[PDB]
Amino acid sequence: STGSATTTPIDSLDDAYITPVQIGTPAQTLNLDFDTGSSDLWVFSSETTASEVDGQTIYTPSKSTTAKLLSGATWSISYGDGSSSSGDVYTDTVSVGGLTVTGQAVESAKKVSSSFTEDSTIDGLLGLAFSTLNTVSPTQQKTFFDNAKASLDSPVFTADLGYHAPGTYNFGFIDTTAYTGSITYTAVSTKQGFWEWTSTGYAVGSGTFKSTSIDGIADTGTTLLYLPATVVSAYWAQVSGAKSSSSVGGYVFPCSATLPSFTFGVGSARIVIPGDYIDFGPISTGSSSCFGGIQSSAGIGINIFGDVALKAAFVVFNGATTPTLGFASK
Repeated sequence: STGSATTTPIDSLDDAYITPVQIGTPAQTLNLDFDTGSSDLWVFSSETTASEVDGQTIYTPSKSTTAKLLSGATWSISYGDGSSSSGDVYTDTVSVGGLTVTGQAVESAKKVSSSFTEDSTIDGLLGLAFSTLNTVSPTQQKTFFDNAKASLDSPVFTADLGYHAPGTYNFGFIDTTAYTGSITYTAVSTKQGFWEWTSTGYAVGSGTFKSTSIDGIADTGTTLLYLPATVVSAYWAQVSGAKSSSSVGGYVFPCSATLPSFTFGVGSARIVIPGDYIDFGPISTGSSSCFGGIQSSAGIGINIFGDVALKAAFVVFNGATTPTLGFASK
């Protein structure tokens, strides 16, 4: 089997991407944030505290003939941004663009933190990291991909995120028309539950490529590119007036600047992030100071190849017995 669904930026800055997902019978379509950095499929629901729902579409398990409460199961998750959610669990039928999993754990939110309530465009998350990170207790549950893997033509999914434009998640096949050149595959460590890999270096604009190992995770659920402070300083040094602001929480730059590209290494191959992809706009409405899309990972404990980096590539999440990651230019 295969599936294919279009993923769309939620706003003009590509702050996140939403993909329609059909849950239950008859189908209830929710727009979920596909997140290769987490492993819970959770949704706003008829059980979510009413004051914490503000425009999201909700899953109502009582209206689904295939929903069954997973008795005694609860979930609770916290994300890198200070955000949190928790609730109970149903199993139900879940489909993504033609690909159907029966008995998928659908985690129904009873509580969500402020940042989720305040984002009316995201109805929940669909985790695509390894199932070892799933938070359901006392019986950990499998991700949508884990449940679908055996039925797929090939045990893979691909992320083709667009810059200020729609893109595609495919399950079970590699669309060889979607990228240029070849796909370079690179080893993955699953020990932390992430798609964790090692970039071979970087370049700033047309500058010299620096060969240096950068361990990090491929995370479609993180907006920006978080890299070591030395690398980030080298990048912003090329932007007149750019500076790290402790008040704002990262590197800012004059909105009038034209940003250089940033290249990262995948084995001997190179992925080029155009400068425009690194502009996240005014720090507050009407400001002439703009927020940078490359930021230091110092206060994270891990480097994160988030959407800023991944959208510059066609990315293969290969879930074979020994998982690997593939990157192609596009």
